[PDB]
Amino acid sequence: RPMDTEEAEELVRQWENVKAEALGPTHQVYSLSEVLDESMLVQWQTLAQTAEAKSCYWRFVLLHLEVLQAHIFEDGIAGEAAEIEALLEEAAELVDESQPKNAKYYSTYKIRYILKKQEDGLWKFCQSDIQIQ
Amino acid sequence: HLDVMMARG
Repeated sequence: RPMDTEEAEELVRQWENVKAEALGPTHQVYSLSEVLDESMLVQWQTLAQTAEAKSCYWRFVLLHLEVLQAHIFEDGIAGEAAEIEALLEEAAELVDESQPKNAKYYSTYKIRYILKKQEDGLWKFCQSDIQIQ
Repeated sequence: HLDVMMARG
């Protein structure tokens, strides 16, 4: 069955805020563990540590976020999982100082997230797959 | 090295 559209929106925007914080200048790598687990957590966690190691950071402007589809699979006492398909329109700037100019992008892309509810009532993003447009 | 597009997701 379908998940509430605003609840998927709030999950994806907390993820996007945490991504901005972890990849940002303050380098809140710990905060990734609030929203991510498993392979997605490992990937973004190594990206955050690499960025902080090379003294680069990221600035974001999230122009549009829209939940295209959202489903929840309450698989009994084994836990629950969910799948969210969202279209992101976002601009970003990598502040690196070993180059004369900072690299920027503006991208509209679809992304599917697979999340799993932990046994504490909280949701955590576990896997993701982009299709860029 | 790092590329700016690594932060989409």
